[PDB]
Amino acid sequence: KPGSMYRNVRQRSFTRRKYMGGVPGSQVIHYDMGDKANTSFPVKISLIVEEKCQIRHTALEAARITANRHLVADTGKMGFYMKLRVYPHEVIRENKSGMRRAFGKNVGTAARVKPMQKIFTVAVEKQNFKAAKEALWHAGQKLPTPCRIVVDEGAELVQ
Amino acid sequence: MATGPRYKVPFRRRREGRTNYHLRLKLLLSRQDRVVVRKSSRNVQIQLIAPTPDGDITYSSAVSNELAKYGYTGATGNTTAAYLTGLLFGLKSLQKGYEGGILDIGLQASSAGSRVYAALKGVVDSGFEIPCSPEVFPPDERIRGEHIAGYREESSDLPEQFEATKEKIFAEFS
Amino acid sequence: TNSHGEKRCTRYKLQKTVRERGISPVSRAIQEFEEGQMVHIDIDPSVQKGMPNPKFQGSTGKVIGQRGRSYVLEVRSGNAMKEVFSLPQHLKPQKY
Amino acid sequence: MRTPIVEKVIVHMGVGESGQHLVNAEDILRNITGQEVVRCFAKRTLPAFSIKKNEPIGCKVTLRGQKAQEFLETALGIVEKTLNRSQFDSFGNVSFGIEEHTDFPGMRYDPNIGVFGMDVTVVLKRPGERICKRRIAARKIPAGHRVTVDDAIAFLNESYGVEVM
RNA sequence: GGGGAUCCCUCGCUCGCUUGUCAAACUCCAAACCCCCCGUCAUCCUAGAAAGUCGGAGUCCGGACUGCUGGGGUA
RNA sequence: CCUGGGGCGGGACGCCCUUGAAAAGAUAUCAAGGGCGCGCAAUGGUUGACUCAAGCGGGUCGGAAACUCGCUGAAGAGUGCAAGAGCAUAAGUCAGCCUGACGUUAUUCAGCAUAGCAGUGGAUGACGAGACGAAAGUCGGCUCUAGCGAACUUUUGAGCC
RNA sequence: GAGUUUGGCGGCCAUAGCGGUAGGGCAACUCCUGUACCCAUCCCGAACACAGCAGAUAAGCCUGCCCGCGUUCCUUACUGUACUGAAGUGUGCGAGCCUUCGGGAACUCUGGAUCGCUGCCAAGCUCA
Ligand SMILES: [Mg+2]
Ligand SMILES: [Mg+2]
Ligand SMILES: [Mg+2]
Repeated sequence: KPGSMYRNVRQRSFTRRKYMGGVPGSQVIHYDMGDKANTSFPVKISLIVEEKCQIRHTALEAARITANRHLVADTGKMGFYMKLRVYPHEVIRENKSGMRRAFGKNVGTAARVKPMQKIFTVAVEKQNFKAAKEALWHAGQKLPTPCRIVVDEGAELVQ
Repeated sequence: MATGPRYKVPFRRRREGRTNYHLRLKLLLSRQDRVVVRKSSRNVQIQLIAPTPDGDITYSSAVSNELAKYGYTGATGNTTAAYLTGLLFGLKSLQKGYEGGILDIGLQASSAGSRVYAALKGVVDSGFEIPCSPEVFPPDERIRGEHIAGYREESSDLPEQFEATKEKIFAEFS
Repeated sequence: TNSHGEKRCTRYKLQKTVRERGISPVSRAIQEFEEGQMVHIDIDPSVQKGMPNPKFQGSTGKVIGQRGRSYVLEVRSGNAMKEVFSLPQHLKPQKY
Repeated sequence: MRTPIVEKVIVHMGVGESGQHLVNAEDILRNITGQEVVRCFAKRTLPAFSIKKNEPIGCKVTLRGQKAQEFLETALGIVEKTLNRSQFDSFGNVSFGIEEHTDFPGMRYDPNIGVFGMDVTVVLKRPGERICKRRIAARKIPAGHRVTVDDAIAFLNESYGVEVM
């Protein structure tokens, strides 16, 4: 289905596993990227959201893939630590008769967000800051909401 | 056993382990006084207690140590001491103004021939009204001097002392 | 279909606070009321008997009389007067 | 006033199944111990061991005092009164489960009986146990009042010469 | 518990300390509206409050706007 | 008959619990999760004695599958059956003694907020007889909320017209 | 007649619980000594019951202390933030959000407190 079919937040949440049935799995495999064992990156930037919405897991997977490729290509395999944050807990249902017993059935999973809520986070050195911004800008292109980039730690270093 | 905020701690008199609240709830439904017959080893205690929102007011409280004035120079932990204490308590409470109530033995075994039922005998014989049955009342054969016969035959000066203390109890409270 | 019994929608209404479960205080059961003495309805779940319908939760009635170990109350629902029987364990005086 | 006196000794007698072995188990127990015993039931049905729910499975007794002392000295002489640390526990509770029964003094051999395994345990405590068990004001013993393994072996060797390996 | 005769040893599920997300049928917490009762002010009231008794009906095809992220539904 | 036209499918056509339902009460859809049209002379009443689930340490092939001893253990168990609520000197486990799973009768509450509506149920009582228990007290079945039907007609019970 | 100590029955029901530590028993409680009797064990005088002199403050109980977990309270910031009652010709393509008057958190943060308060009666005493 199209992206805008399930993107607005108009109705209550629907997430209790034990009551619904037959929720399909997910594609996102790993939520931590890069050098997990390192903890000495002085710059910590992140991608934030400007509006409430629902993000499908497929969009998150595409954004993660593109950011991974860019960061590994330019910064290096050991020069960063990316970490996705929001996990998809919501469930999406698509009716499939007419309006007779129109209640839908599970077709997917989505992750609700909130304004100014961090989605991604990348830590790098001082020399690979522009590459980090370049990587995080492409990832927000696959995402269903307007997105801005905020440098959380080491702002005085970069700025 | 407080390990978290959900843990439930019992009441203070339950942590002490010296009360039973279900029995207390059953007893207060009588709308009438209670007779408390708590015992120990060196003596026995009797008292009349009534409830109130603040505490438990008490009107009469007689203890077996009070026989020393009369002349009960025998053991204070025997059945006959309990009978004497109950008798003088009954006379004292009758003259005070209170007459009746309920027997309350607390967390103690209710077995015939016990010292608690000896005190009950002493209460009932004095005119202090109380609901009960006679079958648990200890026979006077042990009441007089004969529950210590088999190990203290050298000490059988009991019955005359019992009679003297009984007549002096009658004399003071009459 | 939804049922319309006598205990519907009382999941949280008839619950006890976490540091309240067990045997309730016994002095609350021996409180005695007189005529024309305003009281509050506060149902204690621990006691199974003599419980008014939980729709009268949180209402204030005045005592009218006694029938055994239960007082007769006079509660207003909407614009009517309803007479409700309740043991003194579920009631609670009004502090003036 | 703070010496670790033996509390009581429980002579468990399992059989693995009820019947004649159970019955003559209680028989030999009352011959060896001088007081009757009581059967123990099950908790469920386990066909693998061939048991059933609420079926009698063993025996037990709770002799104490001079009976406990005599049984202690007897079974200590039987097994050389030398205890290793396997059975031994944090509170000096030995659990040595010897199997052959005819080695007891006064147990005449029987072709049918032959052998019936048992186990002997001792419970050590310090003076003052009313507090944790009396109906009125039932408290719990504090840690400093609790018994220790080394003092247990010291008591055993001083009162019976019960060597511990 | 799965991988390849001392189960040569790998070790997922699981249990604890730290990090990152959740809940309509979760809650150690916890509002603003709202409801019963008491006192006070204020309005109505002997040109008749509250309550009660009797006569005559129409009505049980509704619709829309502003809030409730209302429920359902791609809308 | 209901019915996002009718049909087909189903019964949202009687009863019980949680959410929707917006912190008093009420509140719809072929809305979501569901269950019931029963079982028990003990799986019932009362008194007495106790504490359950799960771990840790020990014992003989009683194997990581048995029973027992010690420790931690406000409940993580059990309470006939759905969901929700209740329960620790107990509403749970076992033993003793019993049949209140009694005859008759009045109000009030909900079904059916406010605000009319059977039958029929549930809470207080009253009369007459009992069980258990020292007594207080508890007992109008099985902890609370489901397990059911008017008039007319036939049959059965006590005594009368 | 005021106070202290001990004992019993209680109200609020963790500010009272968990753990740790140093002191006390003269009067009182307890531990504590046995089984003639009433009483008891699904076996056991373990418990309950009875009979009670010895020794002991090692335990219960009492007094002092400890921030080490849990609970309750105050203060600094987060913050008048999130949420919200009333009115609005205020604003967005839309799902939404903004201005004025009135209410107002939760967690987390810096620093401190909390190792119970209290009613009735009796006994030994301690005064005038
Ligand atoms: Mg019409
Ligand atoms: Mg308009
Ligand atoms: Mg039709």
